[PDB]
Amino acid sequence: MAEIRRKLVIVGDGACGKTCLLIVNSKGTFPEVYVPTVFENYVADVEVDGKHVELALWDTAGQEDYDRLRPLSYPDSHVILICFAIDSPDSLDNVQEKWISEVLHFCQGLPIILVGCKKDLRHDPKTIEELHKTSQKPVTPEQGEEVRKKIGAYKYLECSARTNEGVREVFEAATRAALLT
Ligand SMILES: Nc1nc2c(ncn2[C@@H]2O[C@H](COP(=O)(O)OP(=O)(O)O)[C@@H](O)[C@H]2O)c(=O)[nH]1
Ligand SMILES: [Mg+2]
Repeated sequence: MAEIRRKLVIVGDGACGKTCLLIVNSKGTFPEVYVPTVFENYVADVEVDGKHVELALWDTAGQEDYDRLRPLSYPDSHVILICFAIDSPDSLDNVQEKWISEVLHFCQGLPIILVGCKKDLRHDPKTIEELHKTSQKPVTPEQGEEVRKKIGAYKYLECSARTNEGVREVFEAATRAALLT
């Protein structure tokens, strides 16, 4: 009749898992071989709280000219996902140092969901050994929440595209936030 439509943009450091998160949500299977730099614009059907919502998914990047093109993704958004990877504390530090200022510049007043990706790596032995070489460790859930509070984000959620853990909750949270906007 007239489906409810909302727009989502997802941003965050390169290789933090944005495109795979979109693919798993949309297509349902983790891509083991070919991953595009950005997912195709796609409209997701999200069932939340008894409503069918169409959520347009806008993927972004920074390599090449994608940084320059990124601002063209923000207009008329309803919800922003700022992502980092749990196996990369550097990518969490970039949330405050780079991403929040960008998002607030272009999307003042929109709800932001902070998303910790690659949850499956939190106890992964190779990840733990790699990070021990620079006296680092995986991001903890508390660390993610503390960043959420610092940036005024609407919610903090963790997920793993590889195991699919927490993916539905991400998009259900984002849709609920978008419906308020
Ligand atoms: N272990 C693990 N690896 C992931 C996950 N999501 C993405 N990857 C890997 O991380 C890399 C970057 O993923 P991608 O979605 O392209 O990151 P983007 O640059 O943020 O779009 C790829 O090698 C993926 O296979 C995840 O949930 N867990
Ligand atoms: Mg990508």
